[PDB]
Amino acid sequence: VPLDGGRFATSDLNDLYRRVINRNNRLKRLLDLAAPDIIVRNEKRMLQE
Amino acid sequence: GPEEITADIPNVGEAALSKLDESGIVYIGAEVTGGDILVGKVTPKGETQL
Repeated sequence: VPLDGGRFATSDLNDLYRRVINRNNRLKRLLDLAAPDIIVRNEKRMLQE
Repeated sequence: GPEEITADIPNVGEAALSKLDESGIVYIGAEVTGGDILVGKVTPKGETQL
């Protein structure tokens, strides 16, 4: 929801699923790029977190 | 926004102002009941909503 003035009074539910997906799309990107193991796997670390 | 007491008072007519003098403040011995207004308080609104 918008805040009077020009800001946002949002419940972090969004700011976590956004994270679940920012990281998620970046992960699929990192695989089309075919980056080395431990790096894209460190990405799956961030996916499970 | 710098607040002013009463000044601009919408959502009512002049019936409520029968006890809200030339200052928009309640009388010197009124019979306020139910849901009337004691003193007028003004506050600004918002960018995103206009």
